[PDB]
Amino acid sequence: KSYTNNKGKEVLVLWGVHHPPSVSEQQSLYQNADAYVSVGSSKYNRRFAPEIAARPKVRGQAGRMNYYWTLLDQGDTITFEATGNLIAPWYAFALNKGSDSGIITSDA
Amino acid sequence: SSFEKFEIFPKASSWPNHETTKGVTAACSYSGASSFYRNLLWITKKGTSYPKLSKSYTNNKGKEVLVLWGVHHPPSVSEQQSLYQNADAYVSVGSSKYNRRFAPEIAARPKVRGQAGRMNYYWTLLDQGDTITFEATGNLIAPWYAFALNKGSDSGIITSDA
Repeated sequence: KSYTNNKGKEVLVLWGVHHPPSVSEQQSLYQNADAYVSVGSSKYNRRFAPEIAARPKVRGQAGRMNYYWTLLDQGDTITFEATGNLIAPWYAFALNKGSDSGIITSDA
Repeated sequence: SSFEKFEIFPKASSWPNHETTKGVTAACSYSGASSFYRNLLWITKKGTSYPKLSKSYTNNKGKEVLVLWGVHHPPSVSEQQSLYQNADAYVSVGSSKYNRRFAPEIAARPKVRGQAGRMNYYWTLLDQGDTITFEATGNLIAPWYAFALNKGSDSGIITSDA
């Protein structure tokens, strides 16, 4: 699935890649023991493969998930192409400018 | 400031299926003979059979633990076949905040210290509580000692000849 922008502003796109802990779980969730996802644009290009391994539980889950983000430009497109693990984006953000901001940790 | 060296996986009991000894090379030669590192442990096979291994560890020392390991990869496919019986291999290390799968690579490259293979070394700080799991099918250089670390800042390294 692809997408082009036309907003005239940069678009901030997020996605994720799941990978289960057991081969039976991979078989159960996606029917395909081999898998990959692949993301392409003009200046971004990566192919991801899942990995299946045993690891201790956190929040009662043994799987893991990785999160990624990319700034598009005006004009240029983006293409997702996947066969086993895509956590597809469902909303995104169009960004303005105006500098000199930040993050504050305070309790006032 | 200071640490305490202890033994995570003892050589006698923790590896009952594989071959603990015969993991020795001539590039680490001590007193004329051949030897190997004193904190790591090469692992080979006990009778041309390499079962899949998985071993875990939790800490309880209340301090952070500094764990080292290594991944060997030979230069030739025959050497991979000879040392581990499995043309395909991987190791995998997991914890709460560390997660990586490694694959060996086999290629030709010039000799250094009369060896054509290579070996990569890795390290991780555990926390108090949290566990760690090694899981391997072809190339693990398992840890054999580790370190429990104290605090007390403002130290460093000096190169001097005084």
